Amino acid sequence: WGYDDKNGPEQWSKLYPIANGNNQSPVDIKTSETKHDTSLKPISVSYNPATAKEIINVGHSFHVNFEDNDNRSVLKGGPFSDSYRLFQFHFHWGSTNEHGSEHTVDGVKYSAELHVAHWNSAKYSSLAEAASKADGLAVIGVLMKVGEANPKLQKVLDALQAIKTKGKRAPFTNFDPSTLLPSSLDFWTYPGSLTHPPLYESVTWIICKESISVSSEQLAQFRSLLSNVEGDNAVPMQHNNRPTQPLKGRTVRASF
Ligand SMILES: [Zn+2]
Repeated sequence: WGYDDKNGPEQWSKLYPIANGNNQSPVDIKTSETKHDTSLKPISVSYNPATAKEIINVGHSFHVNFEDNDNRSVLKGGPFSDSYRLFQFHFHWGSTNEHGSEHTVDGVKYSAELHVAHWNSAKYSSLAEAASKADGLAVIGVLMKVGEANPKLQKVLDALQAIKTKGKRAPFTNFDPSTLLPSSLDFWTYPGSLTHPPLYESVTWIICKESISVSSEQLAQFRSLLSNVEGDNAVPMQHNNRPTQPLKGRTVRASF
């Protein structure tokens, strides 16, 4: 599978039938249809920079992984009763500044999106077990609006030159991803899924109301990563965002 015309999102249903499920992500958040909930508590994140471990080029994107053997880095509050353990963060982008984000707000598309993923360590023993459970994963999504350069993305961007081609990986340590989140943590939440195969409907999404910035040049750095293996003709990672999917009766709740 991929994001190309032949094996792209529109064709994923052939190999992964759940792509046409009733809890698929991303979605378009229509603010006039969101339901306020006083039951929702503020989001609380506490990450230990010592848990940062490695950065990897996976062909269609790049991931920054964290050690998840204990609860040194966790997410709590919001619609959760259990604490979720941080395990990875990555981004999605488009071919030009005009698109790139996965989620949209009132039909508006942004240039990129940051995803910070966690798994339920209170109920499960590992990521593999939790990934298929309805309450197994929690992902924070932050919309990235093109504008001024974001200095907080510096360490991440400077690391790409060491993992330019598919399969390359390198140590990525002493980093706290909470520094990438917006100043305000007001959010929207809804029951969804992984945005790429296997597309499991096991994700409770936390979408931030406030966006963070990114410059046109920083976006160019994401797009310059290569999807081919070392030695082959270079093929830039042009885009990796999935189109929004039908809400199918789900309700998006707002913490504000
Ligand atoms: Zn993602």
